[PDB]
Amino acid sequence: VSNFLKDFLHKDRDDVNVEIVFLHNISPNLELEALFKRHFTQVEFYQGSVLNPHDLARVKIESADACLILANKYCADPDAEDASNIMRVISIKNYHPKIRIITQMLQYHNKAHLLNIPS
Amino acid sequence: TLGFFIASDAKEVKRAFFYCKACHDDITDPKRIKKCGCKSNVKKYDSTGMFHWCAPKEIEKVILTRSEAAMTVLSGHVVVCIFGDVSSALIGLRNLVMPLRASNFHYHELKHIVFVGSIEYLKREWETLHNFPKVSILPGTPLSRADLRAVNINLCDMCVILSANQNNIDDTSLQDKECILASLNIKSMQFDDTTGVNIPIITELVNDTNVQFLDQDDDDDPDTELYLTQPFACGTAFAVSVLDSLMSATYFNDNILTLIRTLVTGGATPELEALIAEENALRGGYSTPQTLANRDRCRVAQLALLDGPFADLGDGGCYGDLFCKALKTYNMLCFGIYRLRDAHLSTPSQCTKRYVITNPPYEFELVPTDLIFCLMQFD
Amino acid sequence: AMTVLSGHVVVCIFGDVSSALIGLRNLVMPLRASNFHYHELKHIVFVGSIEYLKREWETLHNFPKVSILPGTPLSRADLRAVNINLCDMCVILSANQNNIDDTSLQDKECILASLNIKS
Repeated sequence: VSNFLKDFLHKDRDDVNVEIVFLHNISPNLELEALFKRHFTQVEFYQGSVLNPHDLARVKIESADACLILANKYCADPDAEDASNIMRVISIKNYHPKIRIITQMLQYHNKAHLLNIPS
Repeated sequence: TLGFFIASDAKEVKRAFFYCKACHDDITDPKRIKKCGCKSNVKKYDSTGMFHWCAPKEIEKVILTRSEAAMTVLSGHVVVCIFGDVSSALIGLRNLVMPLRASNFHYHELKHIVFVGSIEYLKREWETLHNFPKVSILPGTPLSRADLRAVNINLCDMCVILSANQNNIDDTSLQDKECILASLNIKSMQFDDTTGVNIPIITELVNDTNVQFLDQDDDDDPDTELYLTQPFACGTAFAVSVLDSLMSATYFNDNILTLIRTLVTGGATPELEALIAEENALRGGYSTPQTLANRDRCRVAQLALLDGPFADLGDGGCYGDLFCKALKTYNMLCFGIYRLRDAHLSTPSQCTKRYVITNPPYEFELVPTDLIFCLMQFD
Repeated sequence: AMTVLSGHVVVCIFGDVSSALIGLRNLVMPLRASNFHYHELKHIVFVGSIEYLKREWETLHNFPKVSILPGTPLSRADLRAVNINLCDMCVILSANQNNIDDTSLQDKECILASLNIKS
């Protein structure tokens, strides 16, 4: 979260009316609570998955300009995480198809599954 | 005799206690039925004669490589996409192959099961499947599109996707991740004499909020009910919550489970349970006239109206007329109509997905492009 | 099944490679205690996993008549071809002693194997 927030909320970014809303099942740790309490009108956290339609509605995904999916770089299996991110893409594109999704893929071979998704 | 039937009300099931032909002969409605009114020693089948049996062979005799399967055209067959490891738990594919080879089909009628998955999983399980007449193993990955390419997935009969890696403690909505992904991998494939959206697949899913990821071209509702969604109603998506739904029906009637278990396993006699119970191996037997009389059960099949003898009743035919003619002539219980999705529309479409209609009435019409379920007897 | 061996003791063991040793030396030694004649001795036939008994047999390999039937005590065919009905006594032992939770459920494959024998 820190690197993305720093580049997105960089002062040189000047005037951008974009509010980053984070949806994650795990509750934020104290360092995350400090980092979220460094940005008030700019960053909101919500607890929930993107594999539940109600949580997507709560984060207002349909009205959201874009959804960015971040993959843990370090994981026991790269393919498993990649398939989880592809699952999240499938859930969001099944909720609201007319959306931009920028995602991270740990493996180059796993990228083809996104092309297989129709939306 | 206790009769099992598909009703829609308790007043239906009440009026099979009482039925007087001398009182209820002339009839037009359910209001006519009132309470009162009157006062070559070749090993072929198993020991029970209930399943097709083979010689216990070696696993290398049923193994095949990719190009070896490419040498063998084997259309009209079933493939099973399995996702197993050494560490992952067994499913039991014996419960898949046995009702699919239930001695109720002829030996040319049997479908050739080709498993696709890790051989390190199938070696552990194959010691219960090694008595069956035609089964192949393609050691690979269902995500590997080359393996599905050299198994003739486009002109198979049905693909089956199973979730063996059932070990997730966290994030259980993400548990069946390599099932819907493998199904989408199958559905987005092209071929040369088409696009493989017409491939009959059934994928085991574990979550009700997860089943609408499979077939989407039309947004129904993000919170659609499980029975109302498209992939469930088309039959291309077997949820596993059906089993926990079975326990309530087993609580209210003790015979739903018995009916379904005899319908689905294809013969579940307790002598078979006892013979499996002592060695966990479907041993073979000789053929007697008592043995061949045991395979007199009826099977489950579909019927194309267009090429069928009922083709004349195919266009605009009343469902009741079709049911009566079939039961009287071929002794086939007309069982439900498997109607195409865009059939009620007027615009000719390319959607080959069909949905399920169970027990239709007399006023229900009939287009010729249907695949009505039936219970064919054994000639 | 070729060898009728009635009047004997079978021991149903439930052992793995990972499971802890019991010590069956403390079973065989008082059962062959030089106080019986050599025709009076009972023929111990172990029934269980051979991967468990190979680890333990290096303390039982000095005894005059002992057999191993590699299998499972739950396997009724193995008990059928050991002459369980005209034996002298069956012994069911719990080797898989590793349960931390639900200790009332710990000896689950002992009473179940005994009921399998009795029916």
